[PDB]
Amino acid sequence: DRPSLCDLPADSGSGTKAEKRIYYNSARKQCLRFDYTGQGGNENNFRRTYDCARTCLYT
Repeated sequence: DRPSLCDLPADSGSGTKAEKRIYYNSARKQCLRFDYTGQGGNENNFRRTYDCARTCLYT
């Protein structure tokens, strides 16, 4: 099975920018794009789709 961070929601955070990041959506079982503000947020936040896939889909 997958680590508990995979269950966290997408969190845009508290910062002043916008950049593309990837999160694992538990309800869809997919790694999807979100808007990250550059600060704050949670560990379900990947710069590379591949890293979300290895962490939350399957090793």
